[PDB]
Amino acid sequence: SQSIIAYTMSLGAENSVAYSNNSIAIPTNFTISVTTEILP
Amino acid sequence: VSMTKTSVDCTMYICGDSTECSNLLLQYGSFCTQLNRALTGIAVEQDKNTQEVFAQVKQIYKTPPIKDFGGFNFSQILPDPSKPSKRSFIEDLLFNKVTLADAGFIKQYGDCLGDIAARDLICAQKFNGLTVLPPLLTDEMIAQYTSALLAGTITSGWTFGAGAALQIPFAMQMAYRFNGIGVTQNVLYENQKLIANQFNSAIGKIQDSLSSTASALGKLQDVVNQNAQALNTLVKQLSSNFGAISSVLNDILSRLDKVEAEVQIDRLITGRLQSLQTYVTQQLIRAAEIRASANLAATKMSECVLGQSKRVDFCGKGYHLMSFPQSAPHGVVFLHVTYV
Amino acid sequence: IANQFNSAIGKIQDSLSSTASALGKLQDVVNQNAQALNTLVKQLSSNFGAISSVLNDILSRLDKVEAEVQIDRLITGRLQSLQTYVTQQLIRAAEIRASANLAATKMSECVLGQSKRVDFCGKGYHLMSFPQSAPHGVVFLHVTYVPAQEKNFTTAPAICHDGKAHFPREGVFVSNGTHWFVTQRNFYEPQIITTDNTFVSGNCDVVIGIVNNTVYDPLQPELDSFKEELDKYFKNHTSP
Amino acid sequence: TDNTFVSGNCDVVIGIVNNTVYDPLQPELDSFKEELDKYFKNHTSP
Ligand SMILES: *[C@@H]1O[C@H](CO)[C@@H](O[C@@H]2O[C@H](CO)[C@@H](O[C@H]3O[C@H](CO)[C@@H](O)[C@H](O)[C@@H]3O)[C@H](O)[C@H]2NC(C)=O)[C@H](O)[C@H]1NC(C)=O
Ligand SMILES: *[C@@H]1O[C@H](CO)[C@@H](O[C@@H]2O[C@H](CO)[C@@H](O[C@H]3O[C@H](CO)[C@@H](O)[C@H](O)[C@@H]3O)[C@H](O)[C@H]2NC(C)=O)[C@H](O)[C@H]1NC(C)=O
Ligand SMILES: *[C@@H]1O[C@H](CO)[C@@H](O[C@@H]2O[C@H](CO)[C@@H](O[C@H]3O[C@H](CO)[C@@H](O)[C@H](O)[C@@H]3O)[C@H](O)[C@H]2NC(C)=O)[C@H](O)[C@H]1NC(C)=O
Ligand SMILES: *[C@@H]1O[C@H](CO)[C@@H](O)[C@H](O)[C@H]1NC(C)=O
Ligand SMILES: *[C@@H]1O[C@H](CO)[C@@H](O)[C@H](O)[C@H]1NC(C)=O
Ligand SMILES: *[C@@H]1O[C@H](CO)[C@@H](O)[C@H](O)[C@H]1NC(C)=O
Ligand SMILES: *[C@@H]1O[C@H](CO)[C@@H](O)[C@H](O)[C@H]1NC(C)=O
Repeated sequence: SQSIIAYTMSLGAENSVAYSNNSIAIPTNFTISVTTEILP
Repeated sequence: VSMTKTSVDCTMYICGDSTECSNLLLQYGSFCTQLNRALTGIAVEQDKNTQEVFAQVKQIYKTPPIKDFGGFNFSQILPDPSKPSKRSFIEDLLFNKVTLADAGFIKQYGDCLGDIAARDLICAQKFNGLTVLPPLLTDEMIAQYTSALLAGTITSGWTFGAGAALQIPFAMQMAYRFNGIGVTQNVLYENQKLIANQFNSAIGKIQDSLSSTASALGKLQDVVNQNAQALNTLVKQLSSNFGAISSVLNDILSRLDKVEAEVQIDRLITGRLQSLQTYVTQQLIRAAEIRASANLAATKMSECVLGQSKRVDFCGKGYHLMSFPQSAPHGVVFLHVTYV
Repeated sequence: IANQFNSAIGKIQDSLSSTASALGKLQDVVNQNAQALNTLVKQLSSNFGAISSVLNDILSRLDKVEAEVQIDRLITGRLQSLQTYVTQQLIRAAEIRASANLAATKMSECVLGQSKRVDFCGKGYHLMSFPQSAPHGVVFLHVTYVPAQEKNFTTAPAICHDGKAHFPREGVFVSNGTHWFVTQRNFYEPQIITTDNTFVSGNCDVVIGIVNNTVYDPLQPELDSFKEELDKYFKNHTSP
Repeated sequence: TDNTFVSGNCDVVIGIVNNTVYDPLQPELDSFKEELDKYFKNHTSP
């Protein structure tokens, strides 16, 4: 039931930022993220 | 950020419509391939360069329907949905200044034969196995990534780079910026109508400049000119005799038997193959100049657009507040905003 | 923060144990250099128009007059094969140099320092990085603070208390919907709006969007309790 | 005293100059001295 599909690529998930002239979002907690980067 | 992807069929460039020549080119072996690998490595890298620069957000941010940015008028650098591609007013100016050649987007004999056979260099290129390939991201997809970077910047400041986009009022974002350059945030709010009018007036001069002076995109048109001059030099080199009785591969085979023709044809293979190695070397060397420029553009996207930069003169002359990316043909344009 | 770092390093071991393609940038360098040395060997098979690819099969068959015509074909094609290899290797050496100068810059700025450059040491705010060696490369483990659980607050650019506009020294003003606080601009820790949290500049007419609140003075109850000390000494001294 | 910080005596700094540094606590206690002293003046009367 597999086949080769062809499609227009998605650039990313679409998202409206909740902007207003008097509203701010502030983080109540954080994640410490460790990420690998590899260079020749 | 990128240059025209080219695939050259060296079997058709060298031995155009001859099996006799093709059977002689096999005596050089890997030469026909190693050139296709080199040009494929360059072509694959143009999509990489374009993703390293523009695909710096995995979410496509969009602007609110209400435009209360505290008096700052981004309407010349935000999208225009009235258009068949969602580019901004300043991006449509940038796309008019650079005149692309053969974007890869389909040929169908009626656009090359007859009338459009004669006044055409792209036709003379394609008929000799030289082909220009399309970029993976269209000029609409680059404008969507640019719209996401710009909508993230105005609605969310630096925070959309370091995590989820956190909203902040635009004059509250500009206060943080002012603190970043060592000017106290009260200097923004006590002058906010002046600072907005100065930004709106300074963006007016970007439109007027790009409408007025022809040479503004000289860095990008000179990339299109170099790649087109190279494809034209590679076509003109089919005219060289290299010491053969003719430049035309068929006029040899029209006149000589298999003993005499191999002496003339090996001259044309020798010179043609040297012409491709010269082209592919010069293109491998140019691809490194474009890579170095794309890695700079990716660094200015990260540090000027997704941030605020304490690096001196990295985002124009002055103290950096913020930057707005704009797409251009094979390039990126940054509108750097600076306190002077 | 320690448990999050220890858990995030656990995912580095698990990732490198689980997925095959993680070092694709370094294996692709080894693959390019091996493919080039193999192409340079296979090019010894090319005749270049000579009676054989094998240099000895010419000299096995031809005298010094005929052999020089065949041998100069093989010299011409072989020498062109090396100039192609050495050109492609000089061009690749500049790609590796450019990557090594980036790796030396990330060693200096991410490992020997802490970087204010955005997204130079992974996505998030840079804390520190740890270098790790790999075959023909370096691997950086970049440690980053990423803000995670945001809440929406109402906010203001300034406070009006005394005909005077107050701005945060460090931080931003936020409202829970009924009360106003200062907080730091990277982590929600609310504090009462005092004269220590804020600085004054100008009257309340010039700031667009300013709001009314009451700014606490840390010296005021410290002198008001000194007024109730003063006034009770006066009350007791009425009695004699 | 809120705009500035102190360090050392006035002999070591090349090019230093004389001025008067306002103390934001001083008139806030001097007006508390005139509050104190008027409570003393009124309490002379009974
Ligand atoms: C932000 O800047 C925008 C461009 O400067 C500006 O849009 C401009 O607004 C004026 C007035 O609405 C338009 O003027 C034209 O309006 C109609 C067009 O059919 C005609 O009847 C008029 O004679 C006149 O030509 C501009 O055309 C319009 N420009 C663009 C490119 O949209 C915004 O108003 C500014 N934003 C704010 C909040 O002021
Ligand atoms: C800092 O520089 C500002 C300009 O970069 C300046 O704003 C300018 O103020 C002048 C008046 O001082 C305005 O001049 C116009 O004023 C009215 C019309 O509005 C006319 O009577 C005048 O003949 C003249 O046309 C400028 O238009 C105005 N420019 C802007 C962009 O606002 C500030 O006042 C300066 N601030 C300080 C403290 O020096
Ligand atoms: C916004 O934040 C405010 C500050 O945290 C909060 O007000 C606080 O609410 C608690 C009760 O939930 C009060 O605690 C006192 O409550 C009574 C008062 O008589 C006493 O019996 C208790 O022992 C205790 O002292 C805080 O005093 C109060 N803070 C202030 C300055 O009023 C609001 O409720 C928050 N609003 C929202 C919508 O979340
Ligand atoms: C904020 O926007 C609202 C409309 O949504 C408007 O009524 C109000 O005056 C604005 N306030 C400021 C300070 O811009
Ligand atoms: C009031 O003053 C008397 C001295 O005359 C002292 O003994 C007494 O402890 C004082 N009481 C208070 C409450 O100050
Ligand atoms: C500054 O220069 C003047 C001469 O122009 C000199 O008399 C004076 O002592 C100098 N002051 C300091 C603090 O160097
Ligand atoms: C002085 O004290 C009396 C109480 O004996 C009070 O009625 C009056 O208002 C006070 N006046 C002043 C000026 O403190």
